[PDB]
Amino acid sequence: DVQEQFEGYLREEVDLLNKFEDSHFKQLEIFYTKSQTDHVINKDKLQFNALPFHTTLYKEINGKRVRLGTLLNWTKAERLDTIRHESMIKDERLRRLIDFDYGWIDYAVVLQRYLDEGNTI
Amino acid sequence: PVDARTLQSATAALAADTGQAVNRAQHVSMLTNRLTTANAPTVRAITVLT
Amino acid sequence: PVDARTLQSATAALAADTGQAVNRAQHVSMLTNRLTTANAPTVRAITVLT
Amino acid sequence: PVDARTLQSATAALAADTGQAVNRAQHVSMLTNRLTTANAPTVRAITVLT
Amino acid sequence: PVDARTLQSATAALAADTGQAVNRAQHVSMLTNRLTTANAPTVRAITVLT
Amino acid sequence: PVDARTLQSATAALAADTGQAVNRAQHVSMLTNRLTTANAPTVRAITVLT
Amino acid sequence: MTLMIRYCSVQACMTQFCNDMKLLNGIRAGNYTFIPTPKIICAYGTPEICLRAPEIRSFGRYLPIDEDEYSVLNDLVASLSTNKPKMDFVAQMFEQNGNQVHGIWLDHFKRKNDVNPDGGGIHISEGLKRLMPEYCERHLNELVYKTLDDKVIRDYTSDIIITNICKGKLSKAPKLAFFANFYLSLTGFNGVDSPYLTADEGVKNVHRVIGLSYRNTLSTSPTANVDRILRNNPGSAPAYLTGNDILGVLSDYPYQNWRTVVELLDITEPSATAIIEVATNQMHAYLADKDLNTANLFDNTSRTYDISDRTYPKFVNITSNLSNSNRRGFQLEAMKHIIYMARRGIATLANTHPSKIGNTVYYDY
Amino acid sequence: EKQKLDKLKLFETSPFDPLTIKNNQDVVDKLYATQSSSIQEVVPTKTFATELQF
Amino acid sequence: GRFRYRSELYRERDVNSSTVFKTATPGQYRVVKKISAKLKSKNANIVTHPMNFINFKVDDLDIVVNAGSRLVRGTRAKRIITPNYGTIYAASLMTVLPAVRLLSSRASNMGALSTQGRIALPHDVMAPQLAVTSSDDVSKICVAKDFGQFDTSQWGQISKAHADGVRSMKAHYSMGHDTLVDLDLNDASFADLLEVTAMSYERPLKYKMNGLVCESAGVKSGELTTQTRNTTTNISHS
Repeated sequence: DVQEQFEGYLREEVDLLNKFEDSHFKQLEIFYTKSQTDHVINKDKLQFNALPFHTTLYKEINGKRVRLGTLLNWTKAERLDTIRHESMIKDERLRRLIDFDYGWIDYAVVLQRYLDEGNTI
Repeated sequence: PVDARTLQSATAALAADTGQAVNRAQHVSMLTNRLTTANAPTVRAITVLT
Repeated sequence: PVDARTLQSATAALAADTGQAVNRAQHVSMLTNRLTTANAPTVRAITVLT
Repeated sequence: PVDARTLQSATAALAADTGQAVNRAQHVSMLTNRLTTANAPTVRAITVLT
Repeated sequence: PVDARTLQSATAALAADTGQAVNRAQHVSMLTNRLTTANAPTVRAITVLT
Repeated sequence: PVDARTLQSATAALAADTGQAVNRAQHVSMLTNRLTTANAPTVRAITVLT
Repeated sequence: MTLMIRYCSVQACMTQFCNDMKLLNGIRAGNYTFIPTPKIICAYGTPEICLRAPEIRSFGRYLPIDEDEYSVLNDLVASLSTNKPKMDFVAQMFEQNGNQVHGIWLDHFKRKNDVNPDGGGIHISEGLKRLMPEYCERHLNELVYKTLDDKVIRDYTSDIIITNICKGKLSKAPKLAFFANFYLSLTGFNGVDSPYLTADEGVKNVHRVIGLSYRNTLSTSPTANVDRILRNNPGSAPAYLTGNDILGVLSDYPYQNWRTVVELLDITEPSATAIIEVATNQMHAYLADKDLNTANLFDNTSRTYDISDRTYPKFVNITSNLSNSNRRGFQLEAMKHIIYMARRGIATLANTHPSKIGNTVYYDY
Repeated sequence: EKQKLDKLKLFETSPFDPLTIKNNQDVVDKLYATQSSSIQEVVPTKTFATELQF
Repeated sequence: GRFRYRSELYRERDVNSSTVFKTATPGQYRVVKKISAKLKSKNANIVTHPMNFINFKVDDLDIVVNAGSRLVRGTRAKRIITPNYGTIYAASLMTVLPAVRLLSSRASNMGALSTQGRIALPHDVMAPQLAVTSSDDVSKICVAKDFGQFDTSQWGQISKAHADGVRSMKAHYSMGHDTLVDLDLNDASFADLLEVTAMSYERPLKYKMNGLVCESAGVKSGELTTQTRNTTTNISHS
């Protein structure tokens, strides 16, 4: 009955792979906003513009669709102010961090939640 | 229920017994190119009936 | 009309009787490599005419 | 303890004395394909006991 | 002026008669690999001059 | 100083006479495998000393 | 992988690896960015791995992924890497700057074996024409221009990837060299307990089931063997020829004509016969790793395992008559299943045929 | 469950195994196309070789 | 040169007269990148300029070569890499490389206290020690030695000893000169190459980086030669 155990272990491997991919997509859903469109690689026709800031590229094969990945168009950066922006940053300490280099913006707003938790360093 | 030797093993034994090569066409290849065990139970039942 | 039967079975026997090798030059392959059935209806009518 | 010698030196002579083809199937392949040294210490212990 | 006749017809006949094999090595390969018609006009005229 | 002539011509003559094949194991391969001319000058000196 | 052999378990190392994957920059081109699916690990071209057994490379093929899903993943990963930008860069550099090789290397690399370049009239492929002496000079220039590395080639590669992906053009993945389903049965232990006390439980279990490897018994890559043969006999083959190029051009042609090939590469007999023997016995290793650049892969944990001729008879049962290269390839294929099973402390024997094909019939040997 | 049964019956419906299929295919692939025209006139075609060996 | 390629990926705003050009196609642009770089790698320099590697003048023993710096993980001392000059490199390839290749090659059925045996997989390399440290037998002892700052010890007498050991092989090669002379690599007798390698071994060599120039008379950290000299010194010590 070793063969059946081997087959079950491979099936568990497939389940783990699916869970791992889903977790990766869910985690990337917070750094950039929720995916706005599902663009089919072959069926749909797009002219490389009018594509939203975050798109999920899928491919269709034999009546089924698979998840190729994610596309980010940096021209439509306005969506990113939904999650990170200078407007929400209020505490005087992080303004200088924002001015030094904008790259910290995300972390900055995260820090503010800690500051809005009442705890001060 | 039956216990049978693998068809591939017997084919290997026969190929070694004769001279069987994949480069050159031979009669042993014709013999061993259509060995099917799919209808074995039917022939077994026919043998018992005979 | 004629019965459409492939020449695969006949040509397999020809390769078996006279050993045909993939890596060797033989006279038998000269016959097989130029077996064309394209002009069969013309030859058929000639046979009737004769 | 015993010396460590690759089987290729001895197998090369066996292949040359007979005729070994990478495509044909012969009896020499059957002998060489199943050459195992994994159980050497056990057989060596058997030889001394005998 | 001279006609254009390919050497493929004659070379195939030579290969068939000598049993040329791609894997093996024979003397018939030492003749076909040196078959060059580059200097035919020179040897053609030397034939006439003799 | 010595001349530098490639032994490809000699090898081809040896290969054709023995009918050496890529896919078999022959004694000619073992002679051919280990034709090392790296230690030639030392052997040349030994020959003169004798 | 090298972490897992020392102080790190599969749970911790795999969590670290997943978090490392989640933060990768992604393909950036122009003002667009592509983040491909993380399921490219199991695809061909990347190390095909199962998460619970990461040591076994190229094991993702046997997983019960859907055939269409696996096919599309293979095309995706194949398209993720292209060689067109480097060729274009080299071609334009050659057209703009001209020849760069010295005349001494031009005259030294000349045909010496006195063999017709036309060959036996056989089909001279692109690689053979690249490596043949009469066309050496251009080839040499390419090497010079393959030396130069700059941002622009990888920006162009990213742009090509983006355009090809979005337009719907997926590169067709190359076929797999070896693939066979092996059916397992129970058997006994062979190995000895692992001196690696700190290592993870799976690796120690594998050491207990199969055993530990040694430098004498460790397998050697075919490219290294061809390089050793070429270096030990200078003057027999042109100096520019490397083991990788000869192995590739041999893998393109059928073996029946291999000898003719080594005659067109101007390889003298001592190197020629040895190269032919190495290709005959060790083509499986080259074909298995043909599509993956293993320059950055030093699988220490995979190397610690004893996968050699000493453990093949006790764990693999192949009865069919096959050539040495195919036999060794299928032996590694079976060893993959053996290692995956042995990671859990169960010793198994692989066979090429199921034990019970029918509810009535039972097979042996 | 039917797919596993079909794959298993494939083993018994023919005397070959994927190992032997690969071994046989390693012999005739690219063999006919590589040779010259004259030799091509005196060797079997690839489809012919596959028909003979299978 | 200038590398040009067609991109359908940028935007209209990004179009500037320097890099990206608006083309006939409404959405397709042409991006050019101006490159000017030196082929500093060993192989490209070998093919392009071999006269530097082949021809050797005495003065090349006095010229300076750029050094490299490699930081290491941890707080260990920074490593300095001092490559040899091209002519000296060719001489080392001709003469000293066989010794290194023989040292690196260890095969089965050889004694432990052999030239190859004395000098990857941690368990196999440390196997004798692993067996000794777990054994009822107490006669066997493990002794471990680490040598540091031995370059000062490498300075002076033992560098000349290495040079003399290399020179000792010149008695087997006939043609030779009393002193160092300018030579052609493919015409020079092996004695001249051995003598030039000995001079490179024993003479101090000059290296520069960050505007600092220093001379070394010890191991010199020359590639393909450190391992042999260090292991010979350690063997003598033992």
